[PDB]
Amino acid sequence: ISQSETYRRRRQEWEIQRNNAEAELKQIDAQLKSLAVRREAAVLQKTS
Amino acid sequence: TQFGSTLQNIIERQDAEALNALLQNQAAELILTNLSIQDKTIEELDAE
Repeated sequence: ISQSETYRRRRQEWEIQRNNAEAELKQIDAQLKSLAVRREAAVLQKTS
Repeated sequence: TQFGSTLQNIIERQDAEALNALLQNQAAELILTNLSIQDKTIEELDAE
């Protein structure tokens, strides 16, 4: 029983780590968007 | 010679005013560009 539960708890940690990675991916996509916007501003500054 | 002197002064003024018109028109053009840049900056913050 203990061994079974040990694996259950292990799995729960894996889910947390999965979710952390998911959040990281989402933050990064948001950062890529931000940078792309900044890039357009830089292009406009060159235009200026 | 009095007319000649007068004419030179008129000429200098004619050209000076043309320059002021040019400079103000140029300032207006740059402002429109700067407005696009600041607007883009706000969009960037929304991405953040």
